[PDB]
Amino acid sequence: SVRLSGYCGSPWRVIGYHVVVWMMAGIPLLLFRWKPLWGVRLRLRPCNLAHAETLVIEIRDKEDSSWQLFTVQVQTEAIGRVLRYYLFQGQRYIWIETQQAFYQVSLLDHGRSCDDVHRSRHGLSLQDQMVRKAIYGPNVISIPVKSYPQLLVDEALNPYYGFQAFSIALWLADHYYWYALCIFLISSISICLSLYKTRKQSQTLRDMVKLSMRVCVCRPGGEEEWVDSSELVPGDCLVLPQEGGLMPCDAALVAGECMVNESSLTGESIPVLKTALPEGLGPYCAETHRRHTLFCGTLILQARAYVGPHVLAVVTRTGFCTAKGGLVSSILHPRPINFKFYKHSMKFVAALSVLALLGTIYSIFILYRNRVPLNEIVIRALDLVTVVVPPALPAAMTVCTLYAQSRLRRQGIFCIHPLRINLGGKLQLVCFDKTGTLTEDGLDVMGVVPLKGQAFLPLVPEPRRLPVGPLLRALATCHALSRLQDTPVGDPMDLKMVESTGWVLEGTQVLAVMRPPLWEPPPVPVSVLHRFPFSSALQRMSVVVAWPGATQPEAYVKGSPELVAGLCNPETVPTDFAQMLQSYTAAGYRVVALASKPLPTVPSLEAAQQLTRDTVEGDLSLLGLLVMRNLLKPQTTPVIQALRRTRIRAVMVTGDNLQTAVTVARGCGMVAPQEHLIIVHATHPERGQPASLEFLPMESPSRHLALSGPTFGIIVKHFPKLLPKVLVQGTVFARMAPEQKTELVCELQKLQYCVGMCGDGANDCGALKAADVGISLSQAEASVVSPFTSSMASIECVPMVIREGRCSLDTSFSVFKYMALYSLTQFISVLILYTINTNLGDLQFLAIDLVITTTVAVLMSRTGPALVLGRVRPPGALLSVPVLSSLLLQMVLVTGVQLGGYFLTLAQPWFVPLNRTVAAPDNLPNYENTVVFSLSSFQYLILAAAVSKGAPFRRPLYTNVPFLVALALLSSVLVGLVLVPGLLQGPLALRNITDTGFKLLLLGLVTLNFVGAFMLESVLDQCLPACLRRLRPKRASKKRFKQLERELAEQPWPP
Ligand SMILES: *[C@@H]1O[C@H](CO)[C@@H](O[C@@H]2O[C@H](CO)[C@@H](O)[C@H](O)[C@H]2NC(C)=O)[C@H](O)[C@H]1NC(C)=O
Ligand code: BEF
Ligand SMILES: [Mg+2]
Repeated sequence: SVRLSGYCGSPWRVIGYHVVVWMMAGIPLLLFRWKPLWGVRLRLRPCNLAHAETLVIEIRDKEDSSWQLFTVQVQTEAIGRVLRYYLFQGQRYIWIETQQAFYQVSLLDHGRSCDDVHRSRHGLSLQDQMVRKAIYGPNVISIPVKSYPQLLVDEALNPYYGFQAFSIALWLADHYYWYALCIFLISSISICLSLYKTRKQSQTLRDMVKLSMRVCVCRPGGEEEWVDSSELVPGDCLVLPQEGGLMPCDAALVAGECMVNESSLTGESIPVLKTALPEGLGPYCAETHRRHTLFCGTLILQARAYVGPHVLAVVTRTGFCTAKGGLVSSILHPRPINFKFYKHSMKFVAALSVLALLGTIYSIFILYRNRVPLNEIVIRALDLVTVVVPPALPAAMTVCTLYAQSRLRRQGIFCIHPLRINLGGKLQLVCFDKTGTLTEDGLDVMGVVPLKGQAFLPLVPEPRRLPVGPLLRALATCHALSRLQDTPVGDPMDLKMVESTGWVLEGTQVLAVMRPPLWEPPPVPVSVLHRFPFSSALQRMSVVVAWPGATQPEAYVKGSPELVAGLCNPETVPTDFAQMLQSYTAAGYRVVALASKPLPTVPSLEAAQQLTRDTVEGDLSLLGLLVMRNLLKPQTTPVIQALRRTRIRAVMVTGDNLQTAVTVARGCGMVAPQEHLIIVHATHPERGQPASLEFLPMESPSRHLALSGPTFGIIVKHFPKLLPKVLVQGTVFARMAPEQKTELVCELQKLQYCVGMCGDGANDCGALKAADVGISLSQAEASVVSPFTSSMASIECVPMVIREGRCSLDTSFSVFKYMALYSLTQFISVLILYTINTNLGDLQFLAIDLVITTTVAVLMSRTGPALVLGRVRPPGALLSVPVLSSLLLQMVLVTGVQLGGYFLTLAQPWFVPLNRTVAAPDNLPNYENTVVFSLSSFQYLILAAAVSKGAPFRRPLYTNVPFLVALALLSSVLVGLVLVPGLLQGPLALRNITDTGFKLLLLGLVTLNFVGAFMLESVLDQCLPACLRRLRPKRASKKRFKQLERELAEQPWPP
């Protein structure tokens, strides 16, 4: 369905439109452009696809008419005859000239036969390499880093900077130099900050998504160790490192076995066994099989070759085509951030432009009736447009976020993109990773069972509360420990077990001498007669152990429960061993087994110690079992309950097993004991029968759902109507692929849920960018992509960023309300003066613009977040009855007092009118200017104090002493100005008033409007929402998640 079109034109015609916009640089274009789509469509000069140096791709969703617009450069390269390559949306769409056909990177994706992959065990020197490299492109992730000119162009293409620049020109023209310099300086430094941040962001990501590992190849001639880095071709075969080898390219393993750490994919420290592709004739690609594939970014811990000379793999995916490349494409090209407040602030500024344009018509007529010069009419009419749309408005709202950023830093949460703190305020749902976020990134021994009798014994809770005997020794001598500088090294679970015991690790074959903690209530510090390894097939290690007791030594063994019991004799094995095994596995806890065979072998003799491995691992007694598991964290259980009390929904998005995810979720408090969990599983589609959504009730001592990654896939692909019902009710998503996690967050925010994500890192990076609020608990990798970063490795950050966000959103509303009110009060005063051939003089505008507004705007933004989180959430709607009625009624009182002041001044018998002939600036002192200025001066001070509500989301206003001190000092200067004959009246060009009565009446009008303003906010706060409930009590939200919740409450989904 993509709309792909070719392009060419006359060079003079392209230069002509370059004269129209490229000379302009676009900044006038958008100043004259609502949106570029109309311009974009045919700005470019069209042709056939071949002629096209740039190809317009307009991708349509047929169902929703989602006609997204793109324009993409044509790559021309010679293999030996030029082939046409198009780098669309990152990925390579390859055009064959002969068939006039666009083809994707899935060139051979179909017909990747299991046997065919097996056949390609050797790759040709040049004749395959060069052509394959040309067709598929190079094996590296090449993110282009944008130049400061290109960045400056697109940042400066924002319309508000263009309005600020126009504003700067009119200020410069009308001699308003001081304030203009402040506006210019604030603008310029914000642009510099923005460009630096955007470059730095790209620079670290480009650095981070790069790997320079010198590697071998399997060309039949060419097998040179470290032959190349990025030169790998998708078809090529490779030899692996024997130990500790990071995988550069996604490749199927042709022969040998491997043990690999899939940290990138599963978020697991444990290894995964990898086996050779099993020989088959069908279209048996490694992708679908998913056991015979080494995915890119993963570490090979151990490589082993037995059936051939060395381990062998064939490449499958390279560069942007690999899954890691999919994640890089996911973090790039990001979905635009859509918020109600942000659009509504722009819409309110649009309404101000209409009101300003209407204002200019009144200004132009009244100035012509006033009979001013032609030049004056253009300057003063445009000046009024700059008053109605306040040019410092963006800078004001930044001050709110700038304070919160600093507060968060002191608590230890580090924040790039300060504006995103506000998004925190509106979070309804927060997603959480399990391993490293909510569950401690490590396995700890829950306990061991003794097996004193033939039947199993009750479990021992604490290994530190040790009983001396064969179990004590079995823990001591069952170890795979290496040597570092007074430090243990090897399998972390085995390393943990040696610490659990309290033992210390320091004959001709004796290694790693084993000692007690040296506390006494017979400690018998033990030695190892022989040691036999943990082979992947074996699933077990047998360690023969000699005590200093003058007794013949016995073999003590550790392994998997199945294998250990299978090798153990059935008389020794318990009857319910399998049932206990089943209980711990199904419960999700790890099951490991300890067993022993007495050895007729002589002490200290190498010959006697040496045996056949299977001879040593022959017929054994079951010594007992060991159980280890993740322990949640200290702070996890508290926070999740507080999130539940707040009614901010909690979702577990993990890469682990479903059964494990359930038990952590139950312990965590994602699902309460009274609450009911339903397992939802759906099979793959068949020609014979459709894919069946099998819903299973899960019994246990707000009914919600549990998914697997495959099941989630089957719901999105084969049940699109039901997916909404699953997303609004699902609480635990298990075995989720790194891409699938981002698609969950994308589909959640499609339903009009605001979405946050908490992440350990490297599996969740895609989501951390994709989510509205992304908090990385790692200092590594995730930090680069994540909007926010924490140092505490805890869910504890989420409460703090919620609280700060709620406060900052409330502060941002108040600062907007004030700046809008400030705009309109100056518009009311300047209109009333303009009719009389007067205007608020220069340095009277400056005082208002700098010392009153910038002080109160930057001191009302200081208020800290409220101590307790509450069920009620801040409003999102800047275009709402509550805000608009507040602005309207406050402005009616503002207008009323100012007009009341004027007509009162006119009435008094000492009153004298002005010249009304010479210009508004030339009449420097006048009673009308003095009374308008004096009354207006206080109203800016008053409004700032009233609009700040404080308590439910922020600290109490009476706590914020500097704002009250600043208000008091500014109140003292303004009351001083009117009451005293002014030393400062000379600078501001005011007229001192003899009549104390009239001065006290003018204070009378001010003190009235203070009480009026402070009351009316309280009246609307306590009445207007209640009065709305009377008008409509059943106003259901357009938010789709709310509608689906209402629907589910009426008709419940499969009960
Ligand atoms: C407003 O100011 C103007 C300018 O000072 C006044 O007009 C001047 O009046 C004096 C007489 O004292 C003449 O010498 C000037 O020639 C006049 N100038 C102009 C430009 O006409 C005007 O009288 C003042 N308005 C009022 C009501 O007194
Ligand atoms: F490592 Be997490 F549980 F996806
Ligand atoms: Mg994890």
